[PDB]
Parts: sequence; C-alpha cells; structure tokens
Amino acid sequence: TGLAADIRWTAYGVPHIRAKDERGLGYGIGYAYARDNACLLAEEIVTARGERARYFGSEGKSSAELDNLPSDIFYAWLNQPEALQAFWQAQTPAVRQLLEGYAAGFNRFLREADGKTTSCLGQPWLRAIATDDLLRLTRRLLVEGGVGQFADALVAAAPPGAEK
Amino acid sequence: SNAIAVGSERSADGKGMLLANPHFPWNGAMRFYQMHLTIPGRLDVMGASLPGLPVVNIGFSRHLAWTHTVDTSSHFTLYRLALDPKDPRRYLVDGRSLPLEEKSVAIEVRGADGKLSRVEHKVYQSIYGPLVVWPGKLDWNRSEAYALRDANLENTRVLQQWYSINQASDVADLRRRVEALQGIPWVNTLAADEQGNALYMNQSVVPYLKPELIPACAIPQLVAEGLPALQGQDSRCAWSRDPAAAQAGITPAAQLPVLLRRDFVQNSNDSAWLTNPASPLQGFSPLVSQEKPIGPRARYALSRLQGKQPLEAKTLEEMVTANHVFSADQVLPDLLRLCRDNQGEKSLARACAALAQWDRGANLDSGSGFVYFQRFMQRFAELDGAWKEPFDAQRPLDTPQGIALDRPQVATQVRQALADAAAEVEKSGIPDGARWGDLQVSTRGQERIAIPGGDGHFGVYNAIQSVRKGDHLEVVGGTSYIQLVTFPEEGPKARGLLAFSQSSDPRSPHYRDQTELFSRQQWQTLPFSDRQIDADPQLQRLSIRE
Ligand SMILES: N#C[C@@H](c1ccc(Cl)cc1)c1cccc(Cl)n1
Repeated sequence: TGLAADIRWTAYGVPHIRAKDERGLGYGIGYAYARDNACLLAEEIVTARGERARYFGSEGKSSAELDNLPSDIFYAWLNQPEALQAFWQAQTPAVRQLLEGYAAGFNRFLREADGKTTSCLGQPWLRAIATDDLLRLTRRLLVEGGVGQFADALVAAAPPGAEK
Repeated sequence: SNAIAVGSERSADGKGMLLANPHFPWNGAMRFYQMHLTIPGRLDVMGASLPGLPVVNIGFSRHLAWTHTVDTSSHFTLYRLALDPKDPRRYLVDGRSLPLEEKSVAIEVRGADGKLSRVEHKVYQSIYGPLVVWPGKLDWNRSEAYALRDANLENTRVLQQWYSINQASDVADLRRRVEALQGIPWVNTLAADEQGNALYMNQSVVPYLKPELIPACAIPQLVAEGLPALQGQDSRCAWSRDPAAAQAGITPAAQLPVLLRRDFVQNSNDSAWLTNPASPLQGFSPLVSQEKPIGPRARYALSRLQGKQPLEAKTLEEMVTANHVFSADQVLPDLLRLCRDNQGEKSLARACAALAQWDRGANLDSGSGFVYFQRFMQRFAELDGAWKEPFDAQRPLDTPQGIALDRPQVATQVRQALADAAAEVEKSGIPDGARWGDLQVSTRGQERIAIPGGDGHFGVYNAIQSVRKGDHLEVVGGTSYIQLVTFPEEGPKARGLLAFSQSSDPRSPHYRDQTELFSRQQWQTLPFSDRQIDADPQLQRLSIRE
C-alpha cells in the first residue's frame, strides 16, 4: 500500500508512467509490462528460479536454448537464498522501492487478467511474483557476460574416474 | 549493436545527436520494451528496458541521450588449477594442497508419468569460483581443471547504476555517475547532449590485474584465442586490489578507456581502439581493450563518418535503412572479375548473373545475389592468404581489401569456393526470381512478415540474425529498439521503433504493429513532452492504486 500510478499509452502501446515516488513508479511499470508480456516474464522467472524441469520436463529448453535440467541446475546454483539475500541487502532504498512497486503492479494485472492480452491464462506457472524473482532475473542478466556463457560447462564439471 | 554520438563540430545544428541501434534477441529475457518514466520534478526519462527491470537501459532525457553496445573487455577470468598429484579433488596454490568445496542443489523434474522426481547435483567450487568442463578444451583430468571467476557476481550496483544514469543531466554528469559507481556489467556507453558533447566510455566491471603480472599470470595458449585465462596455482595471480575501485578486484575507472569529443564517437562491438581514429585509444590492459582489426560494421560506419561535412539526423537514419552489405565492397569487385574470367563455365553461370544483378543490399527487394554472396563469404573466410591486401595495422580502415587473383592457388581456391557456394544455393528450395524478403521473415501467429537487414558479420549496419525454420529464415535477434535523438529548442526530438513490437503475446494489439512498420522501414516519433503525448489521437490513460 501507498502504491499509485498514472499511466498514459501513446500509439503502439508505449506506456508513460507518472508517480510521486519509486514505489508508485514501479507499480505502473510492472502493471504496464504485465499487460503486454506477463507470459514472457513468468517464463523467464521460471528459468531464473531453476523450475523449468518442474513445469515442462527435462525434454524442453529455455529461451536461451539451454536444456531445462542443466539450466535449472545452473540457476538454482546462481540464485541460492544466501546470494539473493546479500544482493537485496546491498540495494538502495530507492531501488528496493522500485522493485516492490514492480512486483505489486505485475501481480495486480495478473489478479485481473481475463485473457484479453494474456495467452497463458490458467497455466500453473503464471503466478504472482516477488521482489526475489526480479533479483533472480537481475543476477541472470549480470552473469550473461561471464559464468552464464559457461552454464553447460559448469553443469558438466565432474572429477575424473579410474580412466587412462 | 551500433552506436554513433555526433557533437557540435559535426552536427548540422551544432548540438548533440545520438543514433542508438542495439542488436539483441527478438525473444526471451533480453527482449527490449519501450517505456517513459516520470517522477515530476526529479526524473523524466524515456527509452527501452529489459524484462523485469524497473529502470530505463537505453534512452534519453531533456538534455541527454545514451546507448550501449557489447564491449570486447573481459568480465570474468578462467583459472587453470594444478591438481594435487595424490587427489584430483584437491588443487595446489603456492604448493599447498586445498580441498574443492561441494555445493549440492536439488531440482524437481516432471516425468513421463506427470509426477515430480528429485535430482540432486553436486557443483564443485574452488577459491576462484565453480569448475567448468568444455570437453576436448578445458578438461578436468588428473593433472588440471578450470575454475571460472565472474566479476559481475559481486556487482550489486547494476540497478542503482541505470537508475542513476536515468537521472543524469548531460554528458559530463553521465560520466561522473558511471565512473563513481562502476555498476555497468558488460557494455560500452555512448552518449550525446544538447550542448554538443559526444562521449564514449568502455566503463564496465572488468577483472583487474596490475600490468606487470600479466605476462607470467596469463595462460599463453588460451589467451592466444582471446580466452581470459590465468594461472590458478600462484596466489599472486589473484585479481589486484586498488582502493580506488568500486568493487574489490575490478579495474579503477581511471584505467578504462574514455573518449570525450565534439566531433563524433562510434562503436560496433570492436574494442575502444578506433572509437574515433583521429584519436586512437591505446595502451590498455589486454583484459580491457586491444588493437584488433575492426569488423565490417565499424569500417562501414567510419567510411560514412570521416571527413568534414555536417551529419544530419537523416544521414544516421539512412546508415541503418540503406541495408548496405558492406563486406561486398571488399570482395565483390574482384569476385565479378573472376566471374568475367570464367564465362560459359556452366557451374558458375547462375551465381555470376545473380551477383552482377545484385544491388549489394539486404533490402526486402534485394536479389538472390545476397544469398550467393553469403554462402561464398562463409567459404572465403575459411581460406588462407586470399586477400589482395591483408590487414594492415597502419591502414586499419581500408584493409583487408580485394581478392589475390594474381596468385594461381588463390584463384583456384576462390573459384572452387564460388562453385561450392553456388551448389549449396541451388540445392536449397529457393524459387526463381525470389527476393531476400521472401526468405527472411518474422512469424506472427499464422502469418509472416518480411524483415530487411542481414548478418552483422557481412557488414550490414542493420544487423539481423536468422535461423533456418522449414521454408524460411526466421529472425531471432538484431536491430531491436531504435532511437535517433536530436535536441531542438522545444525539447528532445526522438524518432525510432521497437522492431519486434511491444508485446510478445499474439493476442495483443501491439504484437506486430511496429513490426509491419519495421518491414517498410518507417520510423516514428517517440513522444516525450506532454505536448507530444497529448497530440496523439490514440492516447489512453488509466490511473491505478492499492
Ligand atoms: N551490461 C549489460 C547488460 C545488462 C546486464 C544486467 C542488467 Cl540487470 C541490465 C543490463 C545489458 C544487456 C542488454 C542490454 C544492455 Cl543495454 N545491457
């Protein structure tokens, strides 16, 4: 609560969010983005939570074209509770507010959606989100310049056996 | 990605100007989204951001526009471990045997039968980070293993950093705000302001090693192919600490390239070196920037930008929408000559006619010459010593250039490459008279939309990466959010498009509307002032609270 935003859309569904503070600003962003891309975000948060194999089985891939089970092992390793808690504790109050407003505005769209712009309506993975989910997405993008390029290699790393 | 920032010495109005043409995927977690954010009195910024992020990543404000491109700097290092000769789960540092640590994660997996099973997986870690196996290249055997330390794992500053850039007033303020926080993960920044300053920064989070350490700390074979690889059995190869750096182990802002000019700066994913050739950026750590040959997009851009004539908004727009295949400039004159030298050689007839009729472009209407040229170039690239003039460090803008047809082993190999390319092209199911736009499309529900542009590796500024799907090339990434910003007296004038449209959902009114526009190369106003927003006859408004 104490979340409010004024949203104007111009041609091509570009939103213009006005708010008096970061929480209201994030509330308008999250709600406007959900209207256009709720399914995409829910999918990418599933990936970043390491829950692809849980909803989709081991036969499919993420949008980055990794197999679901190696992708999940990578993101479970990346986004462990202690890493997320340390990342959160290092955020400025303004950024914390932006993120809380975003999750609440996204969840508000989801509470009301009737499918007009949301093709994955009723799927079990289309779920309310939390600020930790947006930190999971953030960390996933941070490491795309680094260990994320070696995700398969991380999953493959196993010590040698008895061989010659 | 491309970026060009023009300043008061070269723009037609004597103010700043910025072309932002980032190249990123058309789906998934890096799919750009347009938005404008305003807290009246202290924030007003518009641009595009990535999924999940409540800040603008590339955009503009009343006096500033900025954009990014992926840099060539290293953002991690690999460490080669010397394993304990008694135990391949221990490794040596300064001669002392250390145990790897184990962290297990547990994943639920949905089965054939619809039930969940649990899969436990052990991740081994060293003091540097997790171990990584790339079979045949980075193995884990009884002698050695590789660990990977990623510098952005400790970068907790990235969102504050973009929020800070969103609040920047001009180029000087932007530079202060980026150099102070060092939160940018892995891209260059380029910007222009109303006063006419043009700024390039290779200011990101880059592992720091003092320069005297590099020669013994490098793994010489791995660095040869540009992998940032260090000796992990020597404690003096740890990233160097410097209390001026915002994060322990990263390069201080003072040691990262920056160029501030009043004429122009540009980058198309090459290093900092030739951002503007009148002032080369040289002398950096090899983890930061090296003097390598520039790819064809940068060569193309530098060919349009150098000289003394003013640059108009229109000129920068047309560098994108011309779809010129600049790599053709280097090889196609010599290639057509080989074609003339081989007339009535029937394996080459269709190829040579397609190539001679071709407009050298990746336009919707461009002829099948482009497809022959691509498959030939894929082969030409795998040939040795075939350039008439090879790369010349003293002429980095005009080399390599031309085919060495005066060397019979080359003329034979080049001819053979052209026959093999032509065979591949003929074996595929391309109709007669089909154009580039009949082949390269973006699917939208049950329909298709033709997309202009081609792979950045062939020097098309408008870079578009596609993959074969059935009977078509399906676009997967490239030109994405486009913004071209100038600064007339009333307020910033911004023009562009989001190529793939606002919404990834097929049910949305905004699933393909800008994609139809992108196909016809018709950029639009990006409305920013309340006067522009209110003039829009599609204007809609909703206020929400809880
Ligand atoms: N660096 C970097 C990344 C990046 C990495 C992390 C985050 Cl949280 C935001 C951006 C990037 C990706 C795509 C586009 C841009 Cl502009 N920047």
